[PDB]
Amino acid sequence: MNIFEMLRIDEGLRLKIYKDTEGYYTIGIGHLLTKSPDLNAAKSELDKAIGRNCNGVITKDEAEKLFNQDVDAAVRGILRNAKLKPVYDSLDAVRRCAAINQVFQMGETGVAGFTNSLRMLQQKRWDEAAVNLAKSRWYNQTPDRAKRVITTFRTGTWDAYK
Ligand SMILES: CC(=O)OCc1ccccc1
Repeated sequence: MNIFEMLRIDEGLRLKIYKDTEGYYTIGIGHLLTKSPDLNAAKSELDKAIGRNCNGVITKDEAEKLFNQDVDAAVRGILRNAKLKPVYDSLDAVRRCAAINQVFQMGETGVAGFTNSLRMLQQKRWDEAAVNLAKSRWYNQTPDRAKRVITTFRTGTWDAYK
């Protein structure tokens, strides 16, 4: 188990434009296209991302290419974020995957909301951090995925992904 296998489980793989858990046009392995309700706007974003006229459909290879880019960008974003970097660097390799997973799903706009969770993680107060992480819109809207990610943060094992 590694970050790619973990996110592949959590995000799935679909080769046609679909709506994510929030109702947003998405493709591949959780590649968000746009928050616009206009399918044509999503199709434009897709064509730009792939570099050809896709008409809303991609190949598995193309999905995996976007996924490589998205994971890379998620990790690098963490390192470029003054709040996230020290916490990330304090973590072991398995808990780092939980961090990448959460950033991949949520982006960085809500980082400040997780200030207390982040502190508890840096302090290695794992059970306390897990309790705090669940007190969130994130947990309530995607509880089974959040439970897996939280178990990963709590234990530093892959038990939730088997
Ligand atoms: C806001 C958040 O919890 O993103 C995940 C994370 C967790 C620990 C270190 C870096 C990023």
